[PDB]
Amino acid sequence: PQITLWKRPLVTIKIGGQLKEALLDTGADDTVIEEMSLPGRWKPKMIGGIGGFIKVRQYDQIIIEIAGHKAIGTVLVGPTPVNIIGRDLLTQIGATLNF
Amino acid sequence: PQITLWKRPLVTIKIGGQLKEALLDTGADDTVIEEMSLPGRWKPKMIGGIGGFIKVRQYDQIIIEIAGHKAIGTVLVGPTPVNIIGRDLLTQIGATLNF
Ligand SMILES: CCCC[C@@H](CN[C@@H](CCCC)C(=O)N[C@@H](CCC(N)=O)C(=O)N[C@@H](CCCNC(N)=[NH2+])C(N)=O)NC(=O)[C@@H](NC(=O)[C@@H](NC(C)=O)[C@@H](C)O)[C@@H](C)CC
Repeated sequence: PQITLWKRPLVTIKIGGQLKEALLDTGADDTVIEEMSLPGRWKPKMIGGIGGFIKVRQYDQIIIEIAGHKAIGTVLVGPTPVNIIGRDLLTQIGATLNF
Repeated sequence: PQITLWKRPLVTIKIGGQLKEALLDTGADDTVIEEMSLPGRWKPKMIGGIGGFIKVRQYDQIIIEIAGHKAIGTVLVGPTPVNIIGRDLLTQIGATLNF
């Protein structure tokens, strides 16, 4: 699809068998999701944003559907204001920015 | 142009007669620029994201040159760690997400 930006580019994602809304974010290196239960072990990761840094839990090889496209990769879980799909997963679904 | 997301989508803009590197951020509602002087009246605003909030100065009807295009709108100025081009200006140059 082609998504204009007059509104926030929010899509439905499926992770852990649950449907959630997430923001397609070209300004994010990684994918960060709100607090939830994911399988396996996690490693620490520090990420930064507009207000500063926060600690998140890094889970690798997590299966996640983004707007109907399946992706398998790293998902960071933590106190993020909104679920964001970063470049790591946007590249897996073949997303490009055009103008 | 079609911009792949293997690396951060950075662009050079010209604002206030100054050339600046900026990040095309679909996850950003507004355009936020590092401290600089802009003409006219402004109003304080608090913007948030990963790490919390920062207080910025809001200037309206500011012209920015981006990728040959000369767009106009609201620009927020403050202690942002990265110059961010948000949806407010990305819409004006007709930027869309495609996959
Ligand atoms: C979570 C909130 C929604 C997404 C977020 C993404 N912003 C980018 C901006 C670029 C950095 C300042 C970001 O935080 N990217 C992070 C996301 C986390 C991540 N790990 O991917 C990132 O790439 N961080 C890198 C570091 C980038 C450093 N870059 C650099 N030094 N040049 C990282 N690996 O930690 N948008 C925002 O922060 C914007 N906020 C908004 O759009 C609105 N706020 C909300 C909560 O919707 C508005 C009402 O304030 C800001 C710019 C104001 C308009």
